[PDB]
Amino acid sequence: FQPTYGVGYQPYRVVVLSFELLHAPATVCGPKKSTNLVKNKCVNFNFNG
Amino acid sequence: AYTNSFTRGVYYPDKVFRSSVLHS
Repeated sequence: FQPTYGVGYQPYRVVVLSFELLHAPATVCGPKKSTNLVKNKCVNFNFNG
Repeated sequence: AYTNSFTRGVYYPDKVFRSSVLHS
């Protein structure tokens, strides 16, 4: 890689984030916080997305 | 040497809980 060359020849750093999107307990999460849990009432919910 | 597998060598295909079902 030479610093003079046109952009398509210039180096790009690449990362591929690849998701283990399994129905198995999540080790990784977003910034979102939990509420407290509630039972035996009609509610909207989210578990791990 | 040799033997027959009979009915062995199945495994849980996925981490889903299922019950009382004839899954395919």
